[PDB]
Amino acid sequence: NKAISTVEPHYEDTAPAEKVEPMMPGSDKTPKNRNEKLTQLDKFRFAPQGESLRTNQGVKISDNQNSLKSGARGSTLLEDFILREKITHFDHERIPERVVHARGTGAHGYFQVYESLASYTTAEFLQDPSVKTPVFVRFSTVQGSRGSADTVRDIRGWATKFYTKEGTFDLVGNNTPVFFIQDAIKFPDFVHAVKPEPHNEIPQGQSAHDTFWDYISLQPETLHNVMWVMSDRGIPRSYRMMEGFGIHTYKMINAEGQCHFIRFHWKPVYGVSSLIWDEAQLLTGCDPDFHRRELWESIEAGDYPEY
Amino acid sequence: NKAISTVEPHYEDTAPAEKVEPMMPGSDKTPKNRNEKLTQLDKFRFAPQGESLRTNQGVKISDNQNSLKSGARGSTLLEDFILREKITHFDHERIPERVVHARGTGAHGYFQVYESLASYTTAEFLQDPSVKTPVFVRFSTVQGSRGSADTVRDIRGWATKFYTKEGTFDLVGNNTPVFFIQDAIKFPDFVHAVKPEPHNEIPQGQSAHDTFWDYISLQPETLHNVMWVMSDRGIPRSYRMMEGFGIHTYKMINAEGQCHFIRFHWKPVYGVSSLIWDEAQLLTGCDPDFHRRELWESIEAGDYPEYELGLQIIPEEDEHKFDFDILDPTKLIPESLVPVHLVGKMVLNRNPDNYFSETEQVAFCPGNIVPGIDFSDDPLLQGRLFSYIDTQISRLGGVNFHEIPINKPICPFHNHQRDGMHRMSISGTANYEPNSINNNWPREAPPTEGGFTTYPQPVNGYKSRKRSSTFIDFYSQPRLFWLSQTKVEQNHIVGGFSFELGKVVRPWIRERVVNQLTYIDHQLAQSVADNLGIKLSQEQLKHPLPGPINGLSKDRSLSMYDGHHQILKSRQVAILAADGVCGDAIDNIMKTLKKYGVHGKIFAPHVGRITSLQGNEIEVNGTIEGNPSVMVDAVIIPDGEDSIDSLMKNGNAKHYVIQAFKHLKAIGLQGKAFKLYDALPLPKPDEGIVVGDKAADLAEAFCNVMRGHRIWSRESVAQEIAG
Amino acid sequence: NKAISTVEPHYEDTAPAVEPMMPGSDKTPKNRNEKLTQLDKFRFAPQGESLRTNQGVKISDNQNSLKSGARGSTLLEDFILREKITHFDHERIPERVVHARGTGAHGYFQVYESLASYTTAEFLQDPSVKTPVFVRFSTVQGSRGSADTVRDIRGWATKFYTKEGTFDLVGNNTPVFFIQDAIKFPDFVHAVKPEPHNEIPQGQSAHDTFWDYISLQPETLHNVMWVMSDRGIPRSYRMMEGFGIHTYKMINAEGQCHFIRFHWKPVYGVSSLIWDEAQLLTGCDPDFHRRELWESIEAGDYPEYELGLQIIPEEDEHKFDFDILDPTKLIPESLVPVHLVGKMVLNRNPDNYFSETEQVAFCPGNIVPGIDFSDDPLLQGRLFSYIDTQISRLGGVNFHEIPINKPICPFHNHQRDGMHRMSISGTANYEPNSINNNWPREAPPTEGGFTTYPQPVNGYKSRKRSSTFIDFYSQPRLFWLSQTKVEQNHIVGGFSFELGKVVRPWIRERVVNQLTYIDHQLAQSVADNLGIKLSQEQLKHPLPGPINGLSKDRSLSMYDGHHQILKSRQVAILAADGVCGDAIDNIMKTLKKYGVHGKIFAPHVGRITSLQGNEIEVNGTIEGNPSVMVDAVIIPDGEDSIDSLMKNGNAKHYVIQAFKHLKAIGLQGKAFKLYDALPLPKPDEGIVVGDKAADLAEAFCNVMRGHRIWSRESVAQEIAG
Amino acid sequence: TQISRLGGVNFHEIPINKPICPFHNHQRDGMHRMSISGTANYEPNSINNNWPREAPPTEGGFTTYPQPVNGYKSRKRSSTFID
Amino acid sequence: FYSQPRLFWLSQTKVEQNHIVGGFSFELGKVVRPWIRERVVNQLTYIDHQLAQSVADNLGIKLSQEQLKHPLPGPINGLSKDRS
Ligand code: HEM
Ligand code: HEM
Ligand code: HEM
Repeated sequence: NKAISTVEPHYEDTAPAEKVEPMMPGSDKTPKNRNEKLTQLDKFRFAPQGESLRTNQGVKISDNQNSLKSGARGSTLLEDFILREKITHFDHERIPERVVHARGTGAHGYFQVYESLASYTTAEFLQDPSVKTPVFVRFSTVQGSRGSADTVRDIRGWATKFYTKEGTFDLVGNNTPVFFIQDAIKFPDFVHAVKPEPHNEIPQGQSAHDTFWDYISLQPETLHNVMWVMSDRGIPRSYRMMEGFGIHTYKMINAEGQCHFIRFHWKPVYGVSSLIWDEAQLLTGCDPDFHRRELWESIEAGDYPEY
Repeated sequence: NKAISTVEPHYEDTAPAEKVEPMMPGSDKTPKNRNEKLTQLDKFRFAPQGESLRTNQGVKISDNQNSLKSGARGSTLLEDFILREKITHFDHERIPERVVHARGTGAHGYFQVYESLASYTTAEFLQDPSVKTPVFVRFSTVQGSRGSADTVRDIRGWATKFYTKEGTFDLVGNNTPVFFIQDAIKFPDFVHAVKPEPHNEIPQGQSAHDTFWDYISLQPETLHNVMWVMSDRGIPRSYRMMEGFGIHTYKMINAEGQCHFIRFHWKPVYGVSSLIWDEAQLLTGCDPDFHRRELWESIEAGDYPEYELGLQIIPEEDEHKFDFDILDPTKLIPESLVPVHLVGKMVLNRNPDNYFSETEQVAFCPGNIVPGIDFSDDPLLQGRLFSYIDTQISRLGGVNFHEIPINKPICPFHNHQRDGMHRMSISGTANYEPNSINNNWPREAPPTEGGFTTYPQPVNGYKSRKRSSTFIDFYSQPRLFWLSQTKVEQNHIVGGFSFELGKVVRPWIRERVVNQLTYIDHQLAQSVADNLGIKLSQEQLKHPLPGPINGLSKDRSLSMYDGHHQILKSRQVAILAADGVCGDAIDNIMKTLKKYGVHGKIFAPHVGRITSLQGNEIEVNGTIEGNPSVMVDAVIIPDGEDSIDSLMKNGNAKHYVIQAFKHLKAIGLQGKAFKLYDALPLPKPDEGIVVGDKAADLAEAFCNVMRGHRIWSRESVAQEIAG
Repeated sequence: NKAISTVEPHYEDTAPAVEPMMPGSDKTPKNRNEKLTQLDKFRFAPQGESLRTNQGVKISDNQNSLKSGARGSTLLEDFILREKITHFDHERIPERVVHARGTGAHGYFQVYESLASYTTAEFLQDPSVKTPVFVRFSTVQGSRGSADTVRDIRGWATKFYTKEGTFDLVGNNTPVFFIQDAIKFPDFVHAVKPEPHNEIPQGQSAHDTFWDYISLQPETLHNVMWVMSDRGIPRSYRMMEGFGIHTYKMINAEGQCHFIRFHWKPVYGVSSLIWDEAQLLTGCDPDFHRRELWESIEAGDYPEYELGLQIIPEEDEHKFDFDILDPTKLIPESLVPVHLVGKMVLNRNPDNYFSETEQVAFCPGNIVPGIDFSDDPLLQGRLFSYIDTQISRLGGVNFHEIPINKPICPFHNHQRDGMHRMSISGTANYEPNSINNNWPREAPPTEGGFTTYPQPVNGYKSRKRSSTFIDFYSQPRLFWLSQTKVEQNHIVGGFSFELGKVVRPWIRERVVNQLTYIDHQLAQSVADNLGIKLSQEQLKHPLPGPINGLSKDRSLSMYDGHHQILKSRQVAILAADGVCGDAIDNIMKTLKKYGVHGKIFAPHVGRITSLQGNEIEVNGTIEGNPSVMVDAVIIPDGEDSIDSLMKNGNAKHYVIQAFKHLKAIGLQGKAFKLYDALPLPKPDEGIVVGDKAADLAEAFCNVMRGHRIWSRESVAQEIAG
Repeated sequence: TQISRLGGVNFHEIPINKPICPFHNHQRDGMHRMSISGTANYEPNSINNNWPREAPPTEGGFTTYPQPVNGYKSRKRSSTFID
Repeated sequence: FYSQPRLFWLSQTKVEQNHIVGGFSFELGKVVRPWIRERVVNQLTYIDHQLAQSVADNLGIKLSQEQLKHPLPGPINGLSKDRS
């Protein structure tokens, strides 16, 4: 019988004969969407088709269903290096989540300047419109851990990694033009206040708790961005439909050595739109992955985020 | 200048000088609940009252508001060591989450044995009823990451650490009596399949996706535990209202060397109660911390989680007398065959002071046994014994995690082990055995002196990788489970399969799962097929069904609602009121509810106080907006002309009643409040709708209705209601 | 049956029916301090205790894995075995990236009189307070298994556990460093560390990449001169000086800033090995300095040092011919004298090397109120580095909860979590809060809250070496000119031996070229040793002038400028069976009268028999304790002893070697026969010959006061030993 | 031991440690994951037709030789070792 | 601390202003300690008087005459609201 076969090594095909479309790796769905960075990554990709299942040392595995035992009903033997390698790796899959912005989602793309900005900066990636500068973007919330829901009321992070010829440039901004605090020495204090409270780790994904508003009430410098996050800016409809801001003033230095003060903005081509609070709360219940899913499906459908 | 003063060193008071209750550390709210483990933890606690803010080196900080800069408007200097120490620590706060059961909640308590079990085991913590064994317990889901929601559809994990005098005993279980797979080597496969998918990490806290069901349809050993989690068992109302199971067969050894096969159980004193799926999902939206908050507040309210420890006890010679292998962890032992003997009680009565120090860092492992208990040849259990110590090497930073205060035993623990990261103990004697330079101390302990010995089980066979033929039985117990369910319980099972499969994109996976169901029961298979648009073939409804199990076709204990009790105490009730409410009715409703250990919470259109028609002020627990009906077990609306009319202009308030209705809950209406029920497209009051005018008498009959848990007979008409 | 029992559980006593080195709690429990008392809670006493797993479960059989039969397969269910091996597998943590090789001890510090005039620091306020310390001494290049007596800078880190904070004085045994700006530190270290292809050489700067970097970075030459000198090979950590190097600030209660440089001056004098001797010692006792310090604490010859300060008023910062903020410059004690302000005693060895010495964490950013930083660009980069390194070395940001690292004063703040969090907090984790009335609270400066001295800051954001830093040869020249002639020779010896092991000849010529800018005699001597012809232009390179009218400074010379203490030194007494017993007694009693330790080395261990028939306990064999491990050698009379030693190549070689290492050798009676039979020149001032043992030993002790017979060095180079 | 010495369970991806033959399986993640996987991470699977696949022993899939095992679970030194 | 919050508030449409009011009221309605809600509402009287009143209404907080007369910040370089 074939019930016996399911607990024996599986040497035969499992896909059905015949062989609306599911989310899949970007390599399977958009292999023609290319840039230099993606090409650099190709050499770390696998093609398992036809390949034998192996240990990390390259050793072919004949039986992925059973530990090695003293007989078919016996005690598991310490000499099952295959079991122990398989379980060891699994036991250590996890790495720490980001201390803020733990919950996030990412995509590849490219950046082009419109025309040389040589009047303001020598930055290579801002000189030649013909350059296709690879980017990778991670959108995120702020307060919640990596399993928390997408459509919470929160600031959204927006981090863009520009892989330029003269260096990697990161623009690590948010979806509002200001921040809560003025000096970095207060960041742990502010983060601790907004995070789940230390005794019980409640609440997840929400600033609606005593310690956050205790801090606000005692630190009025926070009122401006609080205004922002209590608006509907704090519940965007999609990462494709929010603005982005470096928040800080930087400096651009041109080839003459003239400095301009500069502030970075992203303006979405698909506009700026938000949920309403009740719908945003209900979405955390029925699709905690909504923004992550939306971005992934939008790219798969050719509704490419453009900013 | 008061705006300026906020950004300057704060040397003055901040609390309001007067100096209902917020949740708090357990030391603040229940200091009188004590045990030996908690006392041990006291040496690591702090009382900052009156203390200077300092660096980790003990240097007093004068100005916690500003970095050190070249001027008030300059660049930050590298020499600001206070800044960097503060930000460094912050930057490295997070440690890896558990690889499974990442989302969890813990509590302290104690266990007591009812009377010595010395006839069955030498286990110290089971020999003396006068002892109070400290415990720590972590409840958890399985699939979600640490920030995922509580009331998902998932197995619940249940880990109890017994701090015994002869060692720390870890009982590491779940809330269903079986597991999905038979051999440890499949565990990463099964977990990878249920976890979010690796390309996009979707979905969170949900088995309703392709890879999980794909694995299921190809590994029919999983069908029994899938049945449990598709049932309402997969959505418990409370960690206090769920059953617990060690799952595996263990051995107990008594002082004469006789061996009994055992299985561990927890039976809740507060009964076994579940949510219904629609309610659970909505609850992930409006309180993702529901279970965790509920456990924390029940302990602060003195509704202490209580559970009885049970043992099924099989003498060694009855091992092969069953119609399944008791070494098979996909099989349960029917309670009608082998009764659960209640041998003790555990009470969780004290919350942690710091969730990370205690709940995040605690480490359980099934390997952590004590003399008197031993392992069986359960091939899942055997592989478990390796993983828990291994995983903790990176989760908790090395091999010294037993020195983290919550993990410390409360008995001595001398050995020759040394070093490792974050070594806290200081050893000044010989680090090898045997030694003569310290007269070979610490010394091996003979068995008659309580030294651990393995029971000399016979071992015969050939080295092999092969599933035991006594294990090839994937369908008999899924059928036993299904036949044991009431019809309402079977419908929720069918609903679980249908909702989950409906999110599976690849049709052939759905087809193959339904196919598996045709080997468990034909009604089950057919009903799931219809919800999925699958026409079953004639041959599939001809698929042979498994026979009975040691004379059993069903087992009442397998059914939640026909087989276990519902308890009123600890439940929550929303009292819907606005300004102008009858003050007397609120008084008498609140008092009647509490007479039965039921908590009434007033929800109004605003927080603070509402004024009664008598002109008295009533403290409000929260807004109706903020506390929707899925958060309570039942709803009551008192009288008051101006309160009822306010609520009839409130879509939230009206939806409260429609939703509570659709979720089969008790609804109590006093006086004019019935005009609010009449205006909704809800039918004539059923047996779970209670109307009257005397508020005390109404509250009494209401409480009596809430004893049914849910109004199941209402399930059919609630399907048409638009909410 | 008895062989059978050795592989069965051990339930019975194994203890049997001068002394070894032991943990401090065993050997000096009466020497205590506040920090040692704090550590007691973490100490264990397994006497009478069962062997147990880490979870508290007693173990019955620590001899066997759980198997499928006595001859079977080991079972995965053996959790006892797997927990034991697992802990073993993860014992090792990363070694320090520099100063990996080190040794630690507890003690205390006392200020002589309040320094309130210059600083508010609490541990410098009250002469009656005993402030606990922990000190780690180290070399710099080698990894943790490398040898003690290499040629290297020595690190010197003192953790003061004060009532208002833990203060770390992280210094070296020389007053300058090799580089000026922290950014160069990884370049310099990579150059000195073993070369990256072959990881050769261990514990030596004598290789191409180090001298390559020296040759391109003349700022390094000052400290190179120190390490090429005999300062690079201290006799003992008890007998070197110590320096914080950087200029720090000291703030008093008025807010007045004094510039400050820290010093340790050893009570036991400043003494060094000689190169050939040092190198041999890495061979026969790679733990020499650790053992000697451990044993000096157990002997009672407790390490003692006086803390010194050079004190410079703020308005004098720019009055020197060098930047006091330049870490390659020292402040000559002839210009700015060192005021001795307090005393450190090291009086307790640890119980567990790993728990205490290995895990201790120092950082120069660990200051306390009353002290502040200067703009020394080396020191500024150091402040970042120490905390950051400890993140991976000690596994996270809670290393301060490791018991050796804990302050003894309170340490409340709002920090939380991190790996292996010991503390359990229950109050508000953010400031400002009201839910806990904002405790813990900021402390006003007048209450001890740390504040930074408001130094002015004027300039432009730039990457530039200060022009006042560009002086590379004047202090090397001053240090050269301050050495005695024997010390200059050993400097020349240091450079020539090291450059001798450089393969690429252009590196050696480039270093010699640098030397021609310091002193022409030095360059010429090194060049001759390396077969290098110096051009005439090189011989004529211009030499720097005096520094604030100074061309020598006596304090820069070990032997002309510092004292040599007889107390605590070690003397080998060579003797076999048949030795004169009264001679030994008389030598011993005399040595002891001056605090010197006599060690009997014999051809076998146990006891030897004297010609008077008495038994004498032996300290070790001659072959096991060669002459490089002692300060001097004495040979008592006794016909059978002498005859035994003359048949012993090692015993004969013991005398030849000690001679060549310029050490005092005492010979009683027939013992001179042994010296006379050897290929040695006639006795000199350091060969004490006598017939009376007591007399001979008194004279022998007097010769030891000189440390070495420097005048012997010329003929020593012709000795075949 | 190598989990802490080499920083986690992907030390096989450090170049000197890499094998020179293929090595597909369903392991994933862990600290410093270099390789980028894009197929099903569980076995059995149907969405990628169960590749990578177990290999029959006659194809070179590892197998333990079926040595007989007979004894009692016990911690004991074999008498034949006592020499 | 208040000019830019006020500038943000006055640049919002009426709907957007109501949603901002809902944000504070919903969030502050899960705050258990009453003095925290009252202090937050007290900060809002330095931003806009209506905003403070609408939110204090939803929290059962009676504003005082002293509070309802709290000074409001002036325009920002002539600007009182910005469409962006
Ligand atoms: C100007 C306001 C700030 C903005 C807009 C901002 C933005 C972000 C964003 C978007 C991320 C997530 C990057 C990712 O996807 O991986 C992030 C991470 C982080 N930020 Fe901030 N941040 C700000 C302020 C701060 C401050 C003051 C600190 C503390 C000094 C801080 C520390 C961090 C840390 C530690 C992370 C985690 C980085 C990682 O693990 O990779 N940020 N920030
Ligand atoms: C009998 C079926 C099993 C049950 C009932 C069970 C139960 C649990 C529970 C309750 C936890 C969470 C404990 C806590 O921290 O609160 C847990 C964690 C874990 N289990 Fe299982 N498990 C089972 C099977 C397995 C298997 C087969 C493996 C793999 C060998 C495994 C590996 C793990 C690991 C690695 C953890 C995380 C431990 C940690 O991080 O501390 N379990 N299990
Ligand atoms: C005046 C120059 C310096 C002196 C006197 C000095 C002294 C020392 C000493 C004595 C130690 C060993 C401490 C112990 O026993 O644990 C040490 C360690 C160390 N130093 Fe330096 N150092 C100097 C310059 C530097 C610089 C420029 C850096 C790099 C910025 C640096 C980085 C380190 C590091 C990373 C350690 C290892 C710390 C640890 O692992 O605990 N130091 N230093």
